[PDB]
Amino acid sequence: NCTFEYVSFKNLREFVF
Amino acid sequence: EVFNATRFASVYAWNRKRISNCVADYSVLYNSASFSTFKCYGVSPTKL
Ligand SMILES: *[C@@H]1O[C@H](CO)[C@@H](O[C@@H]2O[C@H](CO)[C@@H](O[C@@H]3O[C@H](CO)[C@@H](O)[C@H](O)[C@@H]3O)[C@H](O)[C@H]2NC(C)=O)[C@H](O)[C@H]1NC(C)=O
Repeated sequence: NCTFEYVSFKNLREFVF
Repeated sequence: EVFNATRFASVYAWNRKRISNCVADYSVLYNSASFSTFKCYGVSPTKL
């Protein structure tokens, strides 16, 4: 059911999706 | 890994393994001569 799978205040963590 | 797995699944339940995001050396697999029969009904070995 997993067509694709990849495995492997002081801060701000931005993101754009 | 699939072809040279120690245990090959029986005719009863032919196992399905999904491969994605990989470089497919189809030419190298064809180059391997250990497999007695390599038959493509719907694909071209040169074009693979
Ligand atoms: C991914 O989605 C779910 C994960 O929970 C599972 O769905 C099941 O997969 C089977 C076949 O792989 C599908 O069978 C379907 O059943 C209906 C009604 O019985 C029928 O008309 C068809 O034969 C249709 O293919 C169905 O999506 C579902 N099984 C059931 C009993 O509902 C499965 O792990 C994964 N695959 C699919 C296709 O969802």
